[PDB]
Amino acid sequence: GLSDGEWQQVLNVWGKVEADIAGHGQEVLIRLFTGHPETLEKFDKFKHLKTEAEMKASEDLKKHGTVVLTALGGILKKKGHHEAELKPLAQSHATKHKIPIKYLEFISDAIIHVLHSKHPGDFGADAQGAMTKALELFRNDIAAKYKELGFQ
Ligand code: HEM
Repeated sequence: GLSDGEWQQVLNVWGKVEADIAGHGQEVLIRLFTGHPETLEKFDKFKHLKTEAEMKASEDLKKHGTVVLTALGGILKKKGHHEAELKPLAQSHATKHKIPIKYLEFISDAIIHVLHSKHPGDFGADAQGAMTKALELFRNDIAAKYKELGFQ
C-alpha cells in the first residue's frame, strides 16, 4: 500500500490537476494517442482525428478528458479503499471497451509525462514516487479484475 505521507503527496499533486481538469485530461489523451496510435482505434468517436491539431481542437476530446480524470480523481481520493469505484471501470474496460492492461500502463506513463510537462520543477522526486505508486495500485487492482474475467 501507500503510506499516509505518500497519499498526502498524491492528493497534493492532484490539486494541480483540479485547477485545470479539462486541460490536463486533454493532454493525457493526446499523449496516449500520439505515442500509441493503436489506442486511438479503441475510440469510435476519436478515430476520425487524423492529426494532433485536430485532437487539440476537439472539444469532445476535452470533454472526455474531463470524464476520465474526474473518475480517476474520485478513485485516488479513496486512498486504496476504492473497490466499489474501481470494479465497474475494470469491468467496462475489459468487457465493453476491450482495453488491454498494457494500455493502462501507457496512460499511467502519460499522466506522469503530462504532470512534468505542465509543472516543470514543481513535481519533485518524492511526488513522482507517490503518484507512480498510486497509479500502479490502480493498474494492479484493475489487472486483478481482468484476470477474474480472463480478459487479455
Ligand atoms: C486512468 C485510466 C482510465 C480511466 C479513469 C478511465 C475512465 C473512463 C470512464 C469514466 C469512461 C466512461 C464510462 C465507462 O465506459 O466506463 C470511459 C470510457 C471509455 N474508455 Fe477509459 N479510462 C481509463 C483508461 C482507458 C484507456 C487506457 C483506454 C484505452 C484506449 C480507455 C478507453 C475507453 C473507451 C474506448 C471508452 C468509451 C468512450 C466512449 O465512446 O464514450 N480508457 N473511461
